[PDB]
Amino acid sequence: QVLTQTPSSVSAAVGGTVTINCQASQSVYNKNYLAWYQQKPGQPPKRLIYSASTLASGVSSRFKGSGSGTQFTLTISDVQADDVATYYCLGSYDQAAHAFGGGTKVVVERTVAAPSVFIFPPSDEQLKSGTASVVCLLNNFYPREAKVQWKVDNALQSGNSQESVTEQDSKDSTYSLSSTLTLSKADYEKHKVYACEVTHQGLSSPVTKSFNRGE
Amino acid sequence: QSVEESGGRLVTPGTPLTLTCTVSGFSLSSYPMNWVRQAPGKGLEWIGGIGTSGNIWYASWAKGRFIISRASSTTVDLKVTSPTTEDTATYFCARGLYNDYTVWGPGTLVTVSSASTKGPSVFPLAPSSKSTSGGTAALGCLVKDYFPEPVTVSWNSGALTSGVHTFPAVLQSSGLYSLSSVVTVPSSSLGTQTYICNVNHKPSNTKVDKKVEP
Amino acid sequence: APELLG
Repeated sequence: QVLTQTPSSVSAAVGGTVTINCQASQSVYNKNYLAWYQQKPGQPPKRLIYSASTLASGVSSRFKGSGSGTQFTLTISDVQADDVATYYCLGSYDQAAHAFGGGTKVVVERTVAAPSVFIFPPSDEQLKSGTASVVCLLNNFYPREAKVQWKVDNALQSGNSQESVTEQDSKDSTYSLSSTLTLSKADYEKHKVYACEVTHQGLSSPVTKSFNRGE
Repeated sequence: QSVEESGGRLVTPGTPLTLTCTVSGFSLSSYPMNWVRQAPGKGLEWIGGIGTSGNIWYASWAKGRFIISRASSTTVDLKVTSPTTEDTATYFCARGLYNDYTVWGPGTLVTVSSASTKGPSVFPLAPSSKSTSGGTAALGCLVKDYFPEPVTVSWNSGALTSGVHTFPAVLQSSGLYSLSSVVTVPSSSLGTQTYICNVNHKPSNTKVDKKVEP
Repeated sequence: APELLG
């Protein structure tokens, strides 16, 4: 079985409604062998609906299943900030072999928020081991798209930085990002100024947080 | 009624791996058992499952790569004969999959890599009185160079949860993981309140409590 | 074959 969910992502404000689609290649068993699962980050999948429309035990009535045969839909009324998750449909043609859809990510909408930028020098304890990790935090912003550029004495850094963004917050519906600039002890103490330029929608100009080595 | 997976570990590519599903509170013979997996940041995939009679089914791609059977009166196994890097995933076992009698296990993490297990180094991301965004200080810990996943990080033995952000780990070019955990706290309490991050990497038995101060 | 697995 091949089930396809389109689109891959759907959005709503805290309180709105989203529609998650699921098309099968051919008709599922008895025209209604289709279940919906919810997976929040870290947790195992939570079964919400089965038999196309039947709510699972204890699941809210906000989740509505509808469809038959090949086309199906998961509607989520009154979206909570807590609904940030990936939803998968589950289908079968002969009731034995199952298949999950690609998943649909649920983005909770909110007003734009510029990131709070913080820069962190490498600890003297790390420098003892012979490496220098310079971290730059962008805290609680929306939407997700953000850009970080490192500069060491006005020299653009490239290839030596990795970043990580958290999932959409379950309460404030913001994102956060941490960029790590990794140098050797040799290269770190040959320069002075370490800057972190942040570009974001909520910002009018690219804000820079920086520090001087040995100060 | 509950299930649990066992056997999740670091395996080298090509070496046979066997995962086990132990059940409790119900007969293994009464309900059908399924195996599902999930690569990091990817979607759920049904591998296969066994019915009440004993017959076994697999997904189209999983034919040959996976072998499922009952190994005990209380167990169901999943042997991957020649593991590859593509098989790195959290493997789930579940009673059923569809009906209301469905119960999943917590999942077991398989890392297919030829790399060795390694403990993290914990460093502080120290704050300052003069780099604070509007009466709000940010502090944290950098958990660097460990393998494999996962590591857990709490603050103040779980007593600090508000404003804490534990970032997803990044796989470095060295093949080692590295993550940070940050927390925004009152700036006036930087001198009066203590902030400790609790790092635990169970694959290496590394438990570290790190105080972060300005 | 086949039979209910879910």
